[PDB]
Amino acid sequence: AYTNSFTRGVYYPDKVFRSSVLHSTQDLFLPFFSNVTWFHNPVLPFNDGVYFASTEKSNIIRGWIFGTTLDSKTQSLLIVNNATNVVIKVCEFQFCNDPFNNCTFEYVSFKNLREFVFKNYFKIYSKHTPINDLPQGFSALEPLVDLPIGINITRFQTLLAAYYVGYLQPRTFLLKYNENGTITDAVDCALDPLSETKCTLKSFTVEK
Amino acid sequence: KKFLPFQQFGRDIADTTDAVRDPQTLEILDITPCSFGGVSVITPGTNTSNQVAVLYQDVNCTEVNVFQTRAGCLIGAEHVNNSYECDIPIGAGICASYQTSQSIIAYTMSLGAENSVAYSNNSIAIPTNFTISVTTEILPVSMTKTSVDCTMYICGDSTECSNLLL
Amino acid sequence: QYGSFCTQLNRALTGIAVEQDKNTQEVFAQVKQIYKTPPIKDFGGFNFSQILPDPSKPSKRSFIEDLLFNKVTKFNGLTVLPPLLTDEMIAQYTSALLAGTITSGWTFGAGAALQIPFAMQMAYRFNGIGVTQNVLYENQKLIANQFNSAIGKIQDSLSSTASALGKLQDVVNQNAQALNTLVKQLSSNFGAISSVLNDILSRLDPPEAEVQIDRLITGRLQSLQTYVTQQLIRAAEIRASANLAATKMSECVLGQSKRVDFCGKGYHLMSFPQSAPHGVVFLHVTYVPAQEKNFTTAPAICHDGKAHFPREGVFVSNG
Amino acid sequence: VNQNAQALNTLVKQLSSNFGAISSVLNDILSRLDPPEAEVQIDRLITGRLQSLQTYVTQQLIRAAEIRASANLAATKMSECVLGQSKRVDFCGKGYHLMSFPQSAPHGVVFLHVTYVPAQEKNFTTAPAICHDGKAHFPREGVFVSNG
Amino acid sequence: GIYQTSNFRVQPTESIVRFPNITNLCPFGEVFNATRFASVYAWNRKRIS
Ligand SMILES: *[C@@H]1O[C@H](CO)[C@@H](O[C@@H]2O[C@H](CO)[C@@H](O)[C@H](O)[C@H]2NC(C)=O)[C@H](O)[C@H]1NC(C)=O
Ligand SMILES: *[C@@H]1O[C@H](CO)[C@@H](O)[C@H](O)[C@H]1NC(C)=O
Ligand SMILES: *[C@@H]1O[C@H](CO)[C@@H](O)[C@H](O)[C@H]1NC(C)=O
Ligand SMILES: *[C@@H]1O[C@H](CO)[C@@H](O)[C@H](O)[C@H]1NC(C)=O
Ligand SMILES: *[C@@H]1O[C@H](CO)[C@@H](O)[C@H](O)[C@H]1NC(C)=O
Ligand SMILES: *[C@@H]1O[C@H](CO)[C@@H](O)[C@H](O)[C@H]1NC(C)=O
Repeated sequence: AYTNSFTRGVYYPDKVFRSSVLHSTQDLFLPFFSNVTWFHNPVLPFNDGVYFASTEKSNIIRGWIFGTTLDSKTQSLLIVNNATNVVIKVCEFQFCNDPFNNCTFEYVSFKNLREFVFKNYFKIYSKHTPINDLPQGFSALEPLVDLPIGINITRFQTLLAAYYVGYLQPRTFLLKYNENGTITDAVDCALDPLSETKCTLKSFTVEK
Repeated sequence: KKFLPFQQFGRDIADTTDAVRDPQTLEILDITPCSFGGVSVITPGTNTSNQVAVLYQDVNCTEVNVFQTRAGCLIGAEHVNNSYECDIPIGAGICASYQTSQSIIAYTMSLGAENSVAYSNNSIAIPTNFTISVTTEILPVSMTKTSVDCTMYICGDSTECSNLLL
Repeated sequence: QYGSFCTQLNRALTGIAVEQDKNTQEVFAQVKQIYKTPPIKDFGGFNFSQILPDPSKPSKRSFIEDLLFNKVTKFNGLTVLPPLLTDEMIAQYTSALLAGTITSGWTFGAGAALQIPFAMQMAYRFNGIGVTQNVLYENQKLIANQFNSAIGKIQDSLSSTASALGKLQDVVNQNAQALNTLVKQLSSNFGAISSVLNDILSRLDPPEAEVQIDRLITGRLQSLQTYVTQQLIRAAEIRASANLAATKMSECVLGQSKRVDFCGKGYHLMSFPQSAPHGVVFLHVTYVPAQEKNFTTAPAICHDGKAHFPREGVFVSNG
Repeated sequence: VNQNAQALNTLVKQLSSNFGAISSVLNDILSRLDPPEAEVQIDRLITGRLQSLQTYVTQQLIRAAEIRASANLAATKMSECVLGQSKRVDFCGKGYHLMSFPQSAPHGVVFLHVTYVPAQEKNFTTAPAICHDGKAHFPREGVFVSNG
Repeated sequence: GIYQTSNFRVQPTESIVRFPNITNLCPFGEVFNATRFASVYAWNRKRIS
């Protein structure tokens, strides 16, 4: 099934503070108003990078598996939440085809909307907010975690509820940095001719 | 400043770095660039003196008989209350001149003599007499008709360069 | 190794930078003396209080001048020099030219100033447009009310919007766009491996790094020669506008223009200069024909078969 | 003359600048090298020199477009201010304009503007109009004044 | 006149270099201060990253 992404999938694309400025940037961004694939289980392509969002009331989704094979033969990323702690590791794992060796990296520590950006080595950005099918709105995904792990990825899985997946693409986003340091609006310049105008002018209001 | 916890560098409008987070202790440090400016040698003709004043453009005098100005720090000119006409211009309302026992002096220039006019709802002034006067006015009209032969400029005395100029 | 180009750029910007004060001087400094009005205000009923100095401020700009100063709006070797005439010394000039206009007329342009009562100045002004002196005196309080109404509407116009001052806010914008574009060009590569100089100096050895910096220099030096060329052309537009303002302040303020459409719409009476940030504003005061009637007319009339023609004016038949 | 002479003297001095070539004199590049090595070195001097002429000629075009605006001003004064009596205040010298005399100069023109300037003045009491027979009178030309 | 002739410019007074404060070293004591070692037939291997 499918759902409109609306104005979501905006992440802080660098560790740089900027206030009261309209910073245009071109990188792996989620095309605005595109149709995210909608689920209430499967194995998915990763392409260049993934927006993953889930709406929950129940902590059903716990994490992810990533790689090219996803059935040993070479290294694969695993991320897992369980009880009191969260786990990250990159071994040449065997897995079930329905889950729910050379370990070069390892670590251990609806009413919720959770949102994540995964891109390549591997970087995690995210946001979490209360809600009460993906909501119309805007969010600023902060960088969380940097993994120097060197893993190739073309495919991925969810470890278990409503969740949504869409692929990031090399587009130009005009990001509005607010007061004491926060992203607060954006324009996807290729969206429509008024968005091409706002990115021509580098302005959120356009004169006659 | 209030960088978000993951933000390490601050940037301004023109892509200048305006601040940085210290990586050991979570304080945000304003960066101001090192002070620089033009040095201006305010002088009468050497046909009059070897005294020169110096203006350090846009700088607190500390970093350089001294006067702080809107233009920068002025050294070697005396700050004078008397407003004359301009002689050597400085900026931001200031001019300077060489005057009497003689030094360079620096002052807010006067715009000329003031005059409250004797206006009333009944009085007129009328000239009983006149001066004819002759005033020169000078206007330039033409340049030197210069002409530079590009080839003999760029590759003068060389076909072996001219073959590349084409 | 590129030689004198650096100096030639600072010489070219100094030609522009001196000229900006030569412009501001020749426009405003058209008078030898700082004229002042009396404390009395018997200007025939005309209420110049909105354009004359206001003493309540450290810089004594007028009511209309402070609308104009409100409606209009980094360290990479670039420096902004200050103007020689700071904006109070501009406002002393526009004070002097305006005060001398009200308590003098053209006579302070022609030499030493001669006072005249304001309703006799306008008597001549009207006579300067072929409307006989008595047309002022038979209508004087009406004329002062029309004038007071018109000056009122200027404040409401200038209070509403900045769109009238586009002629000045566009200059401030273009100069600020050229400064930003010149600074942003430091972050460009020009075919080098970084736009940062210490990267190139540290990451490479001199036989290689000195080619990577021939790239950045042959880019950067052309980034300046382009900016300075844009400034020299921009400045030659502004020079021609400073000389049009100096021409208007000579003919249109210090005199009475017979030049049609030169000094606003209408027949010209007089004009009042007001300063503005990096500019000047003229309030042109003009007589405009309003109500009218159709008449029969003839070029001449017969009496004793000899033909009569008017000394001044025209013949009309009411019917 | 100074602006043209500073523009020429800089254009000439730049012939002696290297632009990164092994000599700023072309005959040194030609005498010390073979053509395969010369074309790398001469292109430096061409790329530089050509930027030095593009610069100089841009200055002369901008400049000449100022001298043109001074020549058209002189042609407007020599029309209205010599060949006439222009009523345009301060255009034709300070004063009221009577006449002017053109004189030539090297690369220019000079006007002797002749102007009537008001000089010795007295205060008078004045009135905009006068009464005599209940009808009100105004001057044909000039003003009413009281000698005291 | 008022000839502009050179640029004043404050020099750097001293160098500063800043990085995060020391934590998360490699476990060298569990190799060099160990209580047990391999036979030369069967060398231990440990990954440092
Ligand atoms: C001239 O007109 C101005 C308004 O344009 C008058 O100034 C205002 O006067 C009223 C009283 O009539 C005050 O309440 C306002 O506060 C004044 N405004 C300002 C900006 O000061 C002025 O009094 C008039 N003068 C004459 C002689 O008529
Ligand atoms: C979480 O799962 C891991 C296995 O991946 C296990 O070793 C760990 O003990 C579990 N956490 C807790 C708190 O038991
Ligand atoms: C990653 O996977 C692709 C197959 O889609 C392969 O062509 C590429 O060489 C791989 N790169 C690395 C670094 O493993
Ligand atoms: C100095 O000025 C005098 C005039 O007072 C002049 O005669 C002399 O030639 C000048 N000398 C120089 C070197 O300028
Ligand atoms: C005009 O009157 C003023 C006094 O208000 C006086 O000072 C001035 O000298 C008088 N002018 C003439 C020409 O008499
Ligand atoms: C422990 O081993 C380390 C090896 O890095 C050495 O530096 C340290 O001095 C040792 N200390 C003792 C008590 O053996």
